[PDB]
Amino acid sequence: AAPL
Amino acid sequence: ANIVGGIEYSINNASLCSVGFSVTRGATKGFVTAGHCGTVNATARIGGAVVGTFAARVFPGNDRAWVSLTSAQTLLPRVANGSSFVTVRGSTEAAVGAAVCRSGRTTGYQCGTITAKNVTANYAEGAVRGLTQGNACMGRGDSGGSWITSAGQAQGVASGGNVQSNGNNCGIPASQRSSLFERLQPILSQYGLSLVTG
Repeated sequence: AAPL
Repeated sequence: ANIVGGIEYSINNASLCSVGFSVTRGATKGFVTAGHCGTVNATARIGGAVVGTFAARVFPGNDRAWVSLTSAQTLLPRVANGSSFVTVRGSTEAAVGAAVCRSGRTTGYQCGTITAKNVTANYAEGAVRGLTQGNACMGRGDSGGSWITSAGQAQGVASGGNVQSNGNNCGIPASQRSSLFERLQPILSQYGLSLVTG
């Protein structure tokens, strides 16, 4: 998960 | 500018994010978006024109913000869907299994279902807790955009997900996507905002  | 859920805006002439929902704070007009999109006082532009600045944000921990706009902006109770619009009718929170769509400047309007609530995303900056997970796909640039039901119940703003090498999670099966959004309810009460509806 990464911002977007 | 006409403020509609899903459209692109830039922050300090660098980053791009998507508009979440038009709101008001007393006579102040604004929009809610993702907190990681800007810092307090960062400048937001739409179509190269300054429309307002970040008034507050929380990120990481949470992922929310609101931009206070100039009086010249036009707030609309709508979310972009291609060339058409979804009318915002309120903010009843949908349950796990409900269908939901999201709109943003990179992948446009995508739909799927809510798969889980209270998820923690471990971003490089720090954990973000309490996110709701859907399997509608999303890409880099969609953050801050609207998550809403076809019935017009606004659910929250896009935070992040399992981005692949092409910048989105649209080329992997729904079953494998993790697209997270920040619930709108706590953002409205935290800043005393009211949603614009139609």
